[PDB]
Amino acid sequence: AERGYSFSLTTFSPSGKLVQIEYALAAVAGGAPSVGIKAANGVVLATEKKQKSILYDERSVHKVEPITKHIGLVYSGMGPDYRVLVHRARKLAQQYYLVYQEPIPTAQLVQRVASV
Amino acid sequence: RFSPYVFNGGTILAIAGEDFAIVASDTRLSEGFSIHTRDSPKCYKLTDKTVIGCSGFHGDCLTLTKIIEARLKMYKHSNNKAMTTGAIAAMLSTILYSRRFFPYYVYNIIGGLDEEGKGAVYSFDPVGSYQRDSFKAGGSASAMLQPLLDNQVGFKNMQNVEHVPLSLDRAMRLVKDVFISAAERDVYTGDALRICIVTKEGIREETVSLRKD
Amino acid sequence: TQNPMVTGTSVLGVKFEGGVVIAADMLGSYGSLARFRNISRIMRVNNSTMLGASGDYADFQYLKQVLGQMVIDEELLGDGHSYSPRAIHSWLTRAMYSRRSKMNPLWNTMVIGGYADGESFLGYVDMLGVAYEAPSLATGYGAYLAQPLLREVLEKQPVLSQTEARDLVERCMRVLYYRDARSYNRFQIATVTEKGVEIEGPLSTETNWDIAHMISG
Amino acid sequence: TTIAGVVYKDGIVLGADTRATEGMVVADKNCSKIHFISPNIYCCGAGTAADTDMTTQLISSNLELHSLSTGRLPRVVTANRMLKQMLFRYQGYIGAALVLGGVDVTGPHLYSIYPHGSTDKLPYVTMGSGSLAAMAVFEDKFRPDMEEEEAKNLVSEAIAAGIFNDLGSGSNIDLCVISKNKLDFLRPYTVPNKKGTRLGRYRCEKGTTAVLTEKITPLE
Amino acid sequence: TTTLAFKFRHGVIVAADSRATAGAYIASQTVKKVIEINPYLLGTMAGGAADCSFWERLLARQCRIYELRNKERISVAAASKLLANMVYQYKGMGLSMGTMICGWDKRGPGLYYVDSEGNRISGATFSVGSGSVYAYGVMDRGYSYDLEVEQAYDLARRAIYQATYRDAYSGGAVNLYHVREDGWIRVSSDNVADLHEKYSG
Amino acid sequence: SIMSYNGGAVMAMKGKNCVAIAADRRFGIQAQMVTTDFQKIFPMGDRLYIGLAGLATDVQTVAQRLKFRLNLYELKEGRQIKPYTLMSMVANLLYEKRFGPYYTEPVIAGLDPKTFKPFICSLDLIGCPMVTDDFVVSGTCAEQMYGMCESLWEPNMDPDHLFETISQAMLNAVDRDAVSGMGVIVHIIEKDKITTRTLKARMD
Amino acid sequence: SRRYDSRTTIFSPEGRLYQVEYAMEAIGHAGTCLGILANDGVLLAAERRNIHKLLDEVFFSEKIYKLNEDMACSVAGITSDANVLTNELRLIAQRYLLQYQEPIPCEQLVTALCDIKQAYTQFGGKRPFG
Amino acid sequence: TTIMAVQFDGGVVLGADSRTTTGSYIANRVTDKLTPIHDRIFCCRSGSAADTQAVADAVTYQLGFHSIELNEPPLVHTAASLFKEMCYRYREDLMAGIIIAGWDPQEGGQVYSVPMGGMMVRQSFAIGGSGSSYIYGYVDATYREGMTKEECLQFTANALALAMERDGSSGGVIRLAAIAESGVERQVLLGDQIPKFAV
Amino acid sequence: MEYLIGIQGPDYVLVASDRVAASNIVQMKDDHDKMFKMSEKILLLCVGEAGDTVQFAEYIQKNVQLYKMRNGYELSPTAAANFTRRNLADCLRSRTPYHVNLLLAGYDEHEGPALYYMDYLAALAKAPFAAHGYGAFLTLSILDRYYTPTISRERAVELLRKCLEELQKRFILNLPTFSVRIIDKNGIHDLDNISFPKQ
Amino acid sequence: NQYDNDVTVWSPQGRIHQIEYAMEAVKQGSATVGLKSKTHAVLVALKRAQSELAAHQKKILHVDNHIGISIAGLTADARLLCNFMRQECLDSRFVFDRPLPVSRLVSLIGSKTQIPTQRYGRRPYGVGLLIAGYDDMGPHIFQTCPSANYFDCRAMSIGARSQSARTYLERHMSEFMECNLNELVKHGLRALRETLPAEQDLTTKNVSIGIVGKDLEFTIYDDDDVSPFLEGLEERPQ
Repeated sequence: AERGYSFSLTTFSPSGKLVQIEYALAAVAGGAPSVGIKAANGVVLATEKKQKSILYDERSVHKVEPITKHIGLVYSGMGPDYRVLVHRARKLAQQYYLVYQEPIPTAQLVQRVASV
Repeated sequence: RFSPYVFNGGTILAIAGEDFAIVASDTRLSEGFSIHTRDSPKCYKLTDKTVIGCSGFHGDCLTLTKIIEARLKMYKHSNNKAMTTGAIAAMLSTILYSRRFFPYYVYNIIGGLDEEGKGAVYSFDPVGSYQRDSFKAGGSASAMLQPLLDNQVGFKNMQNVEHVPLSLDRAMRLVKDVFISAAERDVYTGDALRICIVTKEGIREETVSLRKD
Repeated sequence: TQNPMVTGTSVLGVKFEGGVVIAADMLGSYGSLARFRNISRIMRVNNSTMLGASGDYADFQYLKQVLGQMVIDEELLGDGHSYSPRAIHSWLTRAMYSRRSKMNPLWNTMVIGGYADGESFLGYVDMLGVAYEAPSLATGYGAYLAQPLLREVLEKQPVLSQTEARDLVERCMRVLYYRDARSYNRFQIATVTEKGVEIEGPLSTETNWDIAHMISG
Repeated sequence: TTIAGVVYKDGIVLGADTRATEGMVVADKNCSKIHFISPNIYCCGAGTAADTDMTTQLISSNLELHSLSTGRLPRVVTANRMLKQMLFRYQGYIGAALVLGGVDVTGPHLYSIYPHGSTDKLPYVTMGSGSLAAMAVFEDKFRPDMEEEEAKNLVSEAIAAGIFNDLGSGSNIDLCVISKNKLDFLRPYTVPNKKGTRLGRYRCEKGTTAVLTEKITPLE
Repeated sequence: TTTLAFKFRHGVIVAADSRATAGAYIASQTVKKVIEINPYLLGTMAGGAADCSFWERLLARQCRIYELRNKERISVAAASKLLANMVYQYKGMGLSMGTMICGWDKRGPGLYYVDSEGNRISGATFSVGSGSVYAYGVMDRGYSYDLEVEQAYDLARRAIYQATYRDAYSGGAVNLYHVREDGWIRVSSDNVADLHEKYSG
Repeated sequence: SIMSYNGGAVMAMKGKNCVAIAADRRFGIQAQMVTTDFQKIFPMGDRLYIGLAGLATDVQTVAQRLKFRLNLYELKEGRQIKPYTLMSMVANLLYEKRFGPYYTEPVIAGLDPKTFKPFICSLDLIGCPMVTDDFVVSGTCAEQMYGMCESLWEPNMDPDHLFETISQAMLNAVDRDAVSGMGVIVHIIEKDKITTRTLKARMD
Repeated sequence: SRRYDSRTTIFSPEGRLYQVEYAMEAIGHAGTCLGILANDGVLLAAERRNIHKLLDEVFFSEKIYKLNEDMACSVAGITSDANVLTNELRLIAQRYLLQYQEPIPCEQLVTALCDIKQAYTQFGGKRPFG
Repeated sequence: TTIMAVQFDGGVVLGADSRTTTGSYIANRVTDKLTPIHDRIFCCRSGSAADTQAVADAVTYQLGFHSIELNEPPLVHTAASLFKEMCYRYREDLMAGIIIAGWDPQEGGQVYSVPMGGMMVRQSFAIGGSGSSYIYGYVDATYREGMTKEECLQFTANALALAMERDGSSGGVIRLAAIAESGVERQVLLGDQIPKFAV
Repeated sequence: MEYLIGIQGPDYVLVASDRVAASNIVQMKDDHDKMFKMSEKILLLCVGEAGDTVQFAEYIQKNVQLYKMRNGYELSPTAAANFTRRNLADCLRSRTPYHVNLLLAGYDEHEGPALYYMDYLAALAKAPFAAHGYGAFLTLSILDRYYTPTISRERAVELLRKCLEELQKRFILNLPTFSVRIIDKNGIHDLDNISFPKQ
Repeated sequence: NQYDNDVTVWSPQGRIHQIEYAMEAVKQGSATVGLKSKTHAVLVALKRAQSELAAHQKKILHVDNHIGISIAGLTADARLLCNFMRQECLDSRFVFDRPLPVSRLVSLIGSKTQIPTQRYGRRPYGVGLLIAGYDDMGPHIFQTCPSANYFDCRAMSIGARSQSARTYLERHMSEFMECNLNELVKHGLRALRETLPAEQDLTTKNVSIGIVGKDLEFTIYDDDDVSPFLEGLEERPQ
């Protein structure tokens, strides 16, 4: 079968840049527009849904997911990579909720999702 | 609940002459109160000048024979010679000791000619220790046979006697007697008797008949 | 297997001239209750070996899978070798002996008779890795009831005829059925000659209770 | 502990007492024996207090994570498998004994889960120390299908026989009513008995007791 | 099984009986009890026979590896602390092993006592085994630090002879060894039957 | 059990804007008393005390392995710990050792940093949370203190009445137990200050 | 496979480590960050590299982390890597506290991190911490 | 508990009773011990209530996965061999009397007994549980080779009716199930439908 | 069992042990020292199980001398005392538990003298004076009688003569001599052995 | 040229280079012949010396008491595959109490040398074997390659300038079935004498003979046990 590679593909260049992250940010900038606006008693996350016929069923997928009773996500970029992070977040939230019996604060969840 | 040993009797014996090595054991393999079979020598020829005698729990004799008979070949391929008796005795000790926390249950009497061309006998316990002797009996009748060799071959507690070495003729007729006398009083000795003489010319085997009771 | 559950009893075997013959009653008993009235405690291992099991019946079926697949695998190569009786017998020794070092034993005793190269052969295998060839065998409670009749006859003459053996074994089954509490009336005789392995179906034994009127008088 | 459940035509009524004993001494006089699993699946826990608490929370998380992903209500069947196969993988040292009720998109179900992983689907169950007292009151006054108010009255009256006739059961009775459209988690619902009032002032004041040191520390 | 060892001005005296039993029955009356580890360390053997043979022999392998790497004989102090660590990993597994490492060092004659239970004590007198209590007596009345080499051979015989005479699991021949500064020399091999006719009259 | 091997008492008690947690001091190896001062109350931030009685080893492991989780939580997050969470956090730590448990039983006294709501609770040696509003006790004299506090308590007390009650409630419950006593210390926590008085007990 | 290997843990013909040398240049772009010792305390100054009108501040500092009760540090370089190193520091300094039951000495806290930064440049074939 | 499976020509007739004792307190008096393993293969769980449930589920998991990979209605002998493998590996932990019987499209009705040890053997009629002891005569005299589906549904009723009068761990209602090529005809006998032998 | 005793003056720590290594009824050695210098200012007296003490003293002594060389400034006694307890508590729940009893006496420059007590369960606790072994029961009474917080090195050896002279009279073990050491701001000085002439 | 750096890459032509090459390691090795009869199998190998003061490397390695081999390739690999066979034949004595029949032994070498011609960055074993064994089907010869194939032969030769032998053996393949033991070895030598330069001949210091028969456990002959076979040998004239 296989073992897996062991050597990082993100590497420094003579510039002092991590070229792979620079490119993955250009994928981000191809994605569907998304805006975010903190109010003074709520947050609004709106997003341009994707479709390109009338055959798609525009209620079978969601670009605005709930992570917890008090959390939300939208994204901009590759749609497969979004279902992976939404799913590692929902589990992080459940380990946090399983140890402190308390919904995970939002500063916390972003700081862990980021470390993945 | 489950008991991984049983005691299958069998008596083994060995005398080291001066150019010959006897190794002689009954053949009765018995368990409990039945007699499983009447023939089943306790003597396995290893080299051309080395017999080993296993006696005790017969499940372990078979394993411990095939293990030695393998680490005997294995040695020969790497060193291009056969092992000496002096070596097998050392090697067998390690094997035995390898299982120090579920031990073999085998009393081993190795007899053969070391290098000089003299009788040598080595006695093992179950967990693997050995000295070199001039005669040792082991097994079930080990307590019957050990005093008749201390006397005839060791001359212990005697005085005003010769000490002329042990003749190949006085040995065999000595063995045949002590076994006929252990078959009267011990219930695990009988049926037949392999005497293995080991001279410098190979290994003969002589079969004698004991009482089948 | 620490405790046996369903368990068969006793396996006779005796050599003769050009073949070996095994017997065994067809009862598997679960305590005192004689519960599975038609199990077979004879196996046919290839076409020149057979195998009678006493002991835990569930563990006997666990060899019957291993020997099966371990025999098929020689005949797939079809290279002109087999497993002898002398081999299959060794191989079971190692089978038991190793299960006996995990403190987790197969609970069978086994008679493995075969016929290869004009020579008969009749082995025995304990749940401890005891093993040995003799000219007559009897596992379990036949070790004290059939064994003395099979061994009495093989002192007179060590040779037997196909007709002397199958009579001698049908006359030792009568002894178990009288004096052993787990025996049954229907047993199977299996035989190897050089024509193969023939297994006779359920055979009855006719007993006399003529001594049921001498208890008073 | 006595816990009890009943299926009536609309949904479930889970009943618990509230006394939890550390031996022959009452440790808590108010002890929530009814645990939230999901928004439509409550669960009573008897047996080792510390086991059910940490068993039920563990299922709740494998089940509130399993609800986001399907995007619909979780079923009572699913809680009944996760509980059953988690307990069977611990060979019965997890001493939880559960009454897992819930109202589904397939009618209300009710389950018993025993320590070893045996699950039994009945129309009314009892668990815990006084359970047998309860099961007496059901085996007399149970009719299949009944008003919303006959169930509440029945299940309290069963926890009641638990309370008066068994030790380790006592103090308040908790009911939980699950229906396909509401969820009336009452706590308490009956105070079957309350301790009386002291007949004096046995406490004192102003320097009852000696001191040896006083260190005061201010904060911000 | 009675071994004793005492360190005096001209080295170390190791003394050992040789009867080894298998119950009430006496298996052999010649079992060497002193183990020629090197040609400059002596071991003894007073717990199980298997176990002291196997570990002391395994120590001899270690101390001959140690010799080749470092290019200097290994200390007696060092070879006892090596044999302690091997055996402390089987604590409670059921070994028996009453050994004594004797040798000559850079710090003179030294003598250590190692146990199955993880003891590692230098001293000047030891006795280990079934008879050990009988030896400590006769040995500690005649023992000095300053003896002649002819008195010390006699004291050791006399103190093993007195241990076999009271004790049942002690007997046979009396082996005697002398660790001098260059290497040990097998002094003598007596017998209890002959020491009985020299000391009675 | 083997939670008797050392002995110990703790006791928390709610006021009406204050909370007081009291403990005995005596580290003894069976019957023999070794030291007269051995702290069973630890600060866990301000206005939050965990009291650990029982086996003197785990009293010290569980206050060290609980400080390590707590500090690594007041840094990683800037908030300061809530008294309801320090209960759930020390529940999980015990239940982590489910088989072959610790032999302490936490008592947590404290005020909510964002208000001053009082909060107490005990736990079983395996980690079951029990929030009460009267008082919580743990130790080898548990049954002594249950009876003593059930009739010596009032639903509302000021900082001077509380310290009166728990004092005269600890002294008499711990004197009726062999393996406790020889010095009681009492913290009492207001929103303003943390007063800590030692009572004069019988040194026998 | 071998074609796609970068070989980040290997010497140059010249006697350098190219990845560790580039990582320096990546630090020459981060925000300025200076520190001054005194006799009466010590202070870190760092300029906010990211500033904007919409950007918010929620945390006491966006570059200063508290590693202990007695120690803080400021980072510079790849912000993502900085969320990793500052979490190992905190965990190191509590693991010190859990044994010796003291606050960890200032010098040790650093070397203990520099065993981790140094490991990555010598084996494993990961890119170093910038 | 008592469970029973008989073999006639079209198919098989299972019969159990409902009562899970836990010592001398009865826990559930209407238990379903005729578990569908597939579409026409039933198992009768007896012995430890929690062990059997685990095993049954585990065999359904494998057997249903196994039938979709072949696109064939699995054999009865297959769903037997899977209980056999299961109960023999874990013959230390478990303690499970099973009775797999179902209708096969190419061997008829079959009944396989799998008793505590992990043995496996095919049988004309099998019988198991704790109350089975008390009806080995009645079931050995009254059974005769060759029956109709209407002589069997009355046979097991009578058997399980005797086994409930005498055993203490049996009682409640009787559940039968006839499995034929047609389908499965589950019925319940309660009250007076349960045959009576009082004397 | 054997015997340790420490007395923490106001500027020094006075420790004493016995010098016996007994196995069975005989004394193998009589000059057998139980103090293990872990630094310039830290004594660790062990005692208890035969094997564990020698392993568990070498193991602590070799992480305190490591820590002095890696960094440059030896541990406090407060540090080293908690470092031992940790190791001894973590081996409490595993295959190999170290059944030892300890005294860690040391003299810090800034926090003065300190004398710690360790049950074999690993319950640490600072004290002003402690004892181990069965001899603890006889002397802890004599220290209470006469020990005050301010007490000169002279009066302390005079107080320790009483404790070790009690053991001669009432105790049943032989204990002929006692090694004495004392820790202060200069380091570890050996005083003369308190000894009892039986010749 | 890029398809030669792994066993893992195929070539556009439909071969694998790394497996082709390995077999050139065999043609660097020292000539060796093997033929059979119907009662004996014989391995005749031409040893070689790399100096004037030096012994000759052993070509015939003893495996079991009815199996010999003759290597040709890297010797370090030949003793890695010899220890595995010695281990396979001690596994059979110990379990079945019989000699491992050769056909089922060559099938294990086949399963173990196949593996590393299909995993990354591992290589094929750079050694070819001739396996002379005798069991319950009479005599056998088996040629093994680094590719992992193998063959049942009636008379094979490998090594350097082996082709010269293969023709000699292919003209006389009819006569082999009727030879007595000493007549067979003559053929083997006469075939092995066609692999030398024309200037030198077979001596006693660079020939190795291995005989296995129906009643004769596999032996090896060197130095002066080889003289009873070179003496009597035909002269090879040019």
